[PDB]
Amino acid sequence: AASSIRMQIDSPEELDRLDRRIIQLKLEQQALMLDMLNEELSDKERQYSELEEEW
Amino acid sequence: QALKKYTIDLTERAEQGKLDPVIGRDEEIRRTIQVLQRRTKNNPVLIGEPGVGKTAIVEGLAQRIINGEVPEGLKGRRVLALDMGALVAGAKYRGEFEERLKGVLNDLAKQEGNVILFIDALHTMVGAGMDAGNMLKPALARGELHCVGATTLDEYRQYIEKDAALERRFQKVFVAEPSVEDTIAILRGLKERYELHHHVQITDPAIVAAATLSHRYIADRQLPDKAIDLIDEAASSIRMQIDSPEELDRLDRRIIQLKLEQQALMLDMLNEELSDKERQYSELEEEWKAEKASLSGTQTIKAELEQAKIAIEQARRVGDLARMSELQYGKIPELEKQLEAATQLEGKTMRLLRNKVTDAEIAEVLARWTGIPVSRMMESEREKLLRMEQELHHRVIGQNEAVDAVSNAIRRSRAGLADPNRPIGSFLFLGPTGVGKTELCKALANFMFDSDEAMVRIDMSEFMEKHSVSRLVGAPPGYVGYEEGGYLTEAVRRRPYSVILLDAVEKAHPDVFNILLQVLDDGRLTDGQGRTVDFRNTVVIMTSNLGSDLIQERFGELDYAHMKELVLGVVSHNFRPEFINRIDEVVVFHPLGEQHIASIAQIQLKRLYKRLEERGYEIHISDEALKLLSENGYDPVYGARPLKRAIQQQIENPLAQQILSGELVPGKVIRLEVNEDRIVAVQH
Amino acid sequence: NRPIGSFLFLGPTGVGKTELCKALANFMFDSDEAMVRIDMSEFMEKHSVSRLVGAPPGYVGYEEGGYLTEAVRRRPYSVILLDAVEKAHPDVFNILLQVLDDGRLTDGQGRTVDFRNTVVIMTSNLGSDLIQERFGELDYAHMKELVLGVVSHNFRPEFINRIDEVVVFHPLGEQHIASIAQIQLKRLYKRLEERGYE
Amino acid sequence: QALKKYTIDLTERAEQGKLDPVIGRDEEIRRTIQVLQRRTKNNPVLIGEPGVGKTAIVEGLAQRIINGEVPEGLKGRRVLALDMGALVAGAKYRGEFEERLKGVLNDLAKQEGNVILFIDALHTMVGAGMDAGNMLKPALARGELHCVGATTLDEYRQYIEKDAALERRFQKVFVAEPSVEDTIAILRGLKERYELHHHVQITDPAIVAAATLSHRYIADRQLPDKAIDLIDEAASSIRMQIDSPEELDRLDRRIIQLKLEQQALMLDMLNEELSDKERQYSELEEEWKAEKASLSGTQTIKAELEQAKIAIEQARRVGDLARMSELQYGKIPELEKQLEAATQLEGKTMRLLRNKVTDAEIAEVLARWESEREKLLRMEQELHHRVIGQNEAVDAVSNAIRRSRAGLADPNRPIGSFLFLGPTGVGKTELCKALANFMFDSDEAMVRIDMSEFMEKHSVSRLVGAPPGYVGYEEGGYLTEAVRRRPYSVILLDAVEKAHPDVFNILLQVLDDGRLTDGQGRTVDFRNTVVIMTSNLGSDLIQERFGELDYAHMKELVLGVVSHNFRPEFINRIDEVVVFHPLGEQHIASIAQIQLKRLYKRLEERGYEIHISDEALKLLSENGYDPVYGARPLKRAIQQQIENPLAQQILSGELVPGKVIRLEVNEDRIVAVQH
Amino acid sequence: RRFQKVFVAEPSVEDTIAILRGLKERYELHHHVQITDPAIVAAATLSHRYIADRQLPDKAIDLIDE
Amino acid sequence: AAAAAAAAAAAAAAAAAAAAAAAA
Ligand SMILES: Nc1ncnc2c1ncn2[C@@H]1O[C@H](COP(=O)(O)OP(=O)(O)OP(O)(O)=S)[C@@H](O)[C@H]1O
Ligand SMILES: Nc1ncnc2c1ncn2[C@@H]1O[C@H](COP(=O)(O)OP(=O)(O)OP(O)(O)=S)[C@@H](O)[C@H]1O
Ligand SMILES: Nc1ncnc2c1ncn2[C@@H]1O[C@H](COP(=O)(O)OP(=O)(O)OP(O)(O)=S)[C@@H](O)[C@H]1O
Ligand SMILES: Nc1ncnc2c1ncn2[C@@H]1O[C@H](COP(=O)(O)OP(=O)(O)OP(O)(O)=S)[C@@H](O)[C@H]1O
Repeated sequence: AASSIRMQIDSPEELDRLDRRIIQLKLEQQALMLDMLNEELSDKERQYSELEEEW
Repeated sequence: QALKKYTIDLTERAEQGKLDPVIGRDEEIRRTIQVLQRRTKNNPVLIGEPGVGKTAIVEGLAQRIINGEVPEGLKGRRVLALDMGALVAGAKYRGEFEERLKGVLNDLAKQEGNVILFIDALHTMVGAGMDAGNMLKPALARGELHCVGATTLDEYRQYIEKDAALERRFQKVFVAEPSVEDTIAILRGLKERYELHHHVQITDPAIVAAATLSHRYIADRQLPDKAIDLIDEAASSIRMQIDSPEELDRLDRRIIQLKLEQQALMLDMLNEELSDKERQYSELEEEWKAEKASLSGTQTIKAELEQAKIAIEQARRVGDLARMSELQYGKIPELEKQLEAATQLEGKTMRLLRNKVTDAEIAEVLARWTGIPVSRMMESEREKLLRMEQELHHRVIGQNEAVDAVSNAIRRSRAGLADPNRPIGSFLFLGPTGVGKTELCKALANFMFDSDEAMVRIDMSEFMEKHSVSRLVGAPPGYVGYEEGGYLTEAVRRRPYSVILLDAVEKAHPDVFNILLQVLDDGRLTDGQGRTVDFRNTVVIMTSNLGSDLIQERFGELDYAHMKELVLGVVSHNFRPEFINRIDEVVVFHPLGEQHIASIAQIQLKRLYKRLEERGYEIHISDEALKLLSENGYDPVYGARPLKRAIQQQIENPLAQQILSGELVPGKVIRLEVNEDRIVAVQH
Repeated sequence: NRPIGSFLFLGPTGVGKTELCKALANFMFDSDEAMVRIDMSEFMEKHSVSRLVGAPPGYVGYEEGGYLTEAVRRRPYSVILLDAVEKAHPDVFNILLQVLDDGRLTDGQGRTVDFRNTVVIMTSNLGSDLIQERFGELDYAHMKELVLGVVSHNFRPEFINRIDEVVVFHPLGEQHIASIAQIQLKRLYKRLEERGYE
Repeated sequence: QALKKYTIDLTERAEQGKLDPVIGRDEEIRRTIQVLQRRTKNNPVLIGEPGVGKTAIVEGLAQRIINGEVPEGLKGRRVLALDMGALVAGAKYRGEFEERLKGVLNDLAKQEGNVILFIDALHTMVGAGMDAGNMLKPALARGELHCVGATTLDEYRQYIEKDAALERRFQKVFVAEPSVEDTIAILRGLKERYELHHHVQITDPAIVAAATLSHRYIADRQLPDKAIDLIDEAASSIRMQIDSPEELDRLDRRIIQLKLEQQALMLDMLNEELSDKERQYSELEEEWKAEKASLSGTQTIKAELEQAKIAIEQARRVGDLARMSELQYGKIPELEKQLEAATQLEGKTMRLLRNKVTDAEIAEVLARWESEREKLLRMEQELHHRVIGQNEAVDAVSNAIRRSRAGLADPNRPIGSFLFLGPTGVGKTELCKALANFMFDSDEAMVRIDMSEFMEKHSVSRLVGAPPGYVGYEEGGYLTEAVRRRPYSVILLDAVEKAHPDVFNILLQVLDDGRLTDGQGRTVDFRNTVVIMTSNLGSDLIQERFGELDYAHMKELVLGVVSHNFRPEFINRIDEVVVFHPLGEQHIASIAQIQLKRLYKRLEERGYEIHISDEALKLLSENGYDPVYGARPLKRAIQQQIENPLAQQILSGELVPGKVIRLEVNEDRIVAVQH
Repeated sequence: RRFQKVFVAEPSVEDTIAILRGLKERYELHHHVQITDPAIVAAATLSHRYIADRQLPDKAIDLIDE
Repeated sequence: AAAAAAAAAAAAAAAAAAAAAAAA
């Protein structure tokens, strides 16, 4: 259980949610080069950076 | 160095993408990571039945390492699977294997937790030709080694729990035998892999049928492996049945036959017929080449789609920006839509060449792998079932009850309506003596396998003692005939589809009925060595003549039902009642009338004519002789065998008497005429 | 110091008795094969305790262990059925009274195994003629009392009073029949779905 | 040199005095010397159960060779011992055991008739893989080897009667079991060795008491070995108790805790308290050092006493004249008397403590790994600790027990021979249980036999024992295993009147012989057990006529009834038939009260404080009471009518552990309250 | 589990006959003789009938070669 | 250098017995 919680220390999961989201929208905006996705990407990257610094 | 000279990087083939997409089993990978970062009992060891992707679970660890799904402390590590056989070979001089192995030890010490070792079949590390266990066991019992074990449960009992000096280094990391639906998901991912190599397409109902019918029928192999092999084999079956046609063979033999005929005749007309059929041959041949070209373009562009997926995973690891979006939104949708265009074009053009694996492909593969009629009903089987009822009336006149019973049983077998919790025909026969009981069982054997004695005729007239279970089942270990196995375990575990016949079961000593309980409840049987034996594709007919006096007393003036219940009570007196209700249906025979024995006389006379053809003689009987035989070879008390004796005597004694005189010449039809009492053979 | 299960289940056959034992296994013992099926119908003979329990040898059920006590030595966490207690003998009640008082039970081999982690169930059919007859328009408690009087006619009442409770299983008339036939129809539908039929 | 690889020079060890000065057994040693100076068949074997010191017999023979007490064929020989397990365990392949075995024979011939061999585990040498006996066959036969066996009688009859060369290339020398007094003299010889090793002294009455209790409370181990183990482990325990101490640990933890407290406080008072406790700890410490110095001097003077004894034995071997009288008459009495001065000095000064190991230490070692007679003086009180009433039967049974452990009558006749009558349920079986309990050990550590069953010839064949080659064989009769596994128990015979009268013959053989021959050819004794026969023949005769009718005449009346029933030979051998009258309603009510006591004990095991109305107790005692059966219907009826509604209310979520739970009456039943 | 069983069957009666016909041509290469077709049906019939120990088509070849 | 020499490897197997009652 100690090593299990240690694995939980070396997680999180919403980081992966937001990272797949930002790389997916980065793929989309790189294709679209209407957009709105610069702003969506900026919001999600700020959220990801905040949660990352919290981590 | 020697790591590069004797180990195998699993993570390199993970980097090279050669390894299998390990799907499922996430929980055990997690528990493996848990055990890996544990101070004491540091080295995990994998425990399971063989065939369950233990090596694949270690490679799935490697997958999550390269993809970075692991924790950060295990990122950038190394997984080097050491080859024993590389270590063994070149050590020609003394202590070179010692020298090599100690150098590997020193380099592993130098790597300092970066490299994580994995050597399965851990007994080989226990000794590799002093040699390896006494050399590595220091690094084991010092904690410098961070290895991972993987074994079968057999070595976990033998070569692991015996040395309790290795106990506090390990952990029962038990892998369970996986279930049906995880095998289905695994097969979806491995369909996506496997259709590259076999160049075919696989239907998903065929996949769930592979899982279902693999789990139901075989027992020696387990999930996931048996269904995967059914996929791989039936894909090869599709590959072969595409790889050469059959109508081309029909027309090619036709045109070479007409070619030989036309060249022999040199009226003609055969130049014209040969030219038309050669045109047909060339047309179907060129169509065959064009459709094979369709296979070629379709599968090559499918492989290009797969390489696009692999390269975009490479870009996911590396992190290019325009290459990711370029490869995805350019390469994927266009190759997908033109692969679907080639797929619907094959749906247009593939005529003789069904490249999509149906479930019937899987069923035919399974049938020819186990023995059961798993293949779908060719209509030879349907007419064979018409023949089932009829041909049972051929080699057995009379006794229509068990005829119907066995007919219904194999009918409920073939249509899938059987019960996979029990063996198919759990029959018990009864009645008076000599009335076609063993005949009916040989009649089934003649039906099902076209062989009179191809049936396991275990005879319950040997088993009148306690130790006779050790005759038929097998022997417990350490003792005499232990390595030879019994008889029933052999003759079932080879071919699970036969007519297990238990001749005269009342004479066996009543502990053997315990084995019959396990049969006629479960159909898996604890043999003496340790394992089990599936019976649920067999038919267990048991014969006896318990209520002989009762049935020969009262088959007249009684129904079938209360006669059945009355002899049923007799059986209740003789067996265990725990046995008798684990039966499909007791059938009740009865003796024969004159027409029955007259028909049997026709049967035996036809096989007698079959015999005397081989000596070279042919006989047309007087019809009056039928009356004398039916008067002679008849009694209700003793059934049929006085007919065999009467025909044998009254025919073949003067017949053989006069054959050995050299008197009866081959060439004449021997009219067996009669005197007032006897049979007189004539020569005209 | 009494064992967990002490049960006489009265009623006709068919009726879920073995199914009740397996459901009791299914939730108390949480599995199917936590049971040992032994009828007492085979034990009208004088050598019931020998083959059942363990004996001075010369027999068969010695190197096997035995029928009952040594299978509890195999399965100490189990449920015991005893069908057909009307087929009894003096070396049936007495072994069972040692069970009812003790749980630990003297075999032939001399190694008693406790029964206080297990469930002992008996069944019979003695007053089940009356159960087949008059379950309709009669209650449950007075029927249970009258059939317990019937068992007191058949058995010694000092035997049948160490049991926890003797209950009655009624004949399953209509909807039980419809339900269980529907179960077999649905598993038939399931296997023909495996074939591909509706 | 496999002699260096596999053998032990015991002559070297006893020559260096490493070994036991083994005492006694001189006849058997002499017969071994007889065997060892033959021309052929020059090999004795030793037959006895292990732990009788056959090894030590060979050891004492070797010490006699060191002494040179031997005739003129043995002076100068070297006795060497050998295992077979040291040879079998290295058999990887074919021919690796046997290279060792032949190299052994090459060393044996190499020493040229000078070495006497010892080999124990002879029955081991039978089986190793032909394997072992055939290579030793010539040297065992041709006089070129002087092997000495050591094994057990069962292994002799199992193994050594098979190979005839294994028979007559050896010779039997019977090894007996040592007596009580000879064990005492042995331990007297072994006392000084122990007192040298464990640095302490030993009470010699505790030695003979250790011998008594070793025979008494131990069945498996035997002599010398079990008393060796007792005295060694007790001496080690006493040596640990001396070589510690507890009050010093308490005082040391106290002074360091008050030291930390005074260091934290820097009102005080704690410098003064700390100085007082340090002074007391120093007093205890100096007493401890004075005791250890006294025991050090005692052990040194004891070891010098033993060295003087070894020196006077060396003078007996060599033959110095004035050294004998000098060492004896000077060194022995003065060192013994100042060793006794040290003994009384350490009896004075060991306080916190003893060194002389007493028999209570033996009781510790024994019961871990003495009021018997006086409890038997109050044995009637013991029996009425648990069972109320039937005083006369208690008295007569206590009379029989006093005659038994006092040992007046025939010891070949069994202890308890008692037929019991009257109606059951009053506690006859309860009397049996408590009788075996306070008599010997336990309530149900007994044997119960259902003699209601056995009515025919095959029934006798059951309980007696089936003859061989028949049905019920390999675990004896019903009776025979039950007693042979239970050497000290009580036999119970219920419903003796239901039996066929032939089993009474088996009972008569019991009462005369006490050894009883089964079908398995072995007699299982009953002389250390109690037979209890029970019946109920004159039940109604007592129930109708207990009122103001005495014990003796009613006993004689129902005895005449039994004379109408049973054999005159059978009632001849009866010690006494007690009455077992129905007691009363209040005494059976009191037995129900004791059932309520164990009930409340189990409720307190659950943890409930539950009380009762005494009227509720009267209703209980009137629920299931019957004169026809006794208290057992009352027992089960009260048990049901309590356990069902009470635990019904408990599982109804009503009863709380820790409330006033008075079992108040209903109109006919009992309700519990919550207050 | 590193393999696949391929259950080679015991060959039947008439299949043994055809096998013997091809090998009849081969032994008429070697042993300088002629072979009749009743010899073929006799070798099949007899090896299936009398002997028990060995199996088709090994023992029919035993007969023909001998 | 030397060669891995061949061995001898003595092995063994066992027997049960069987005892048989009489009915009467
Ligand atoms: N989770 C899985 N995902 C994909 N394929 C799997 C999975 N588990 C098993 N397999 C397949 O089953 C095979 C079993 O390989 P192995 O690891 O060698 O078998 P094993 O069951 O681990 O036992 P051994 O002794 O190594 S044969 C794999 O190579 C795959 O083909
Ligand atoms: N309806 C039938 N048609 C043809 N032959 C039959 C028929 N009934 C009986 N026979 C003959 O009866 C004989 C039966 O042999 P068995 O099967 O051993 O005897 P059984 O009557 O089936 O039972 P047992 O084992 O002899 S007591 C054979 O020779 C059959 O030819
Ligand atoms: N009330 C019921 N609910 C469900 N199934 C029932 C019910 N009553 C009877 N059955 C079924 O009746 C069928 C008869 O099979 P059995 O269970 O062997 O007979 P029964 O339950 O056992 O009574 P016994 O003890 O065997 S005589 C089974 O399928 C039972 O599940
Ligand atoms: N004559 C004796 N004088 C003193 N002690 C003796 C004598 N005979 C036997 N003993 C004791 O018996 C003890 C038993 O030890 P062992 O010699 O091992 O027993 P054993 O009788 O040889 O049987 P095994 O097989 O060796 S256990 C020895 O330690 C002796 O002290």
